[PDB]
Amino acid sequence: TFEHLNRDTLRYINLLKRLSVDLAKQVEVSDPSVTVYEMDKWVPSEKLQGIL
Amino acid sequence: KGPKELESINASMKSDIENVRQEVSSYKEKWLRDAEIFGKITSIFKEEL
Repeated sequence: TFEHLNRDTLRYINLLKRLSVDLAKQVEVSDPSVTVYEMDKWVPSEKLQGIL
Repeated sequence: KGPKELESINASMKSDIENVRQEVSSYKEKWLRDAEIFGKITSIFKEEL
């Protein structure tokens, strides 16, 4: 039983970061004073975050 | 496109209609403002014309 619980907590670790399918980003802006955009702080919509 | 961009495109056109309609009738008034004072000698000059 411990030899099964140890193997299923390594594939849980190997599923949160390593293979980890994510979203494809569309950039929306509203203020006209930004002019630079780094693609790290793109967060999804408020209605999609509540569903996910 | 994206709906948050199309909301900013469609609302920008609606404000532009509120700008061009207002600024046309500013020229429609001043061309009639020129018309009421042009006929002080020209209509009499039309009788000379």
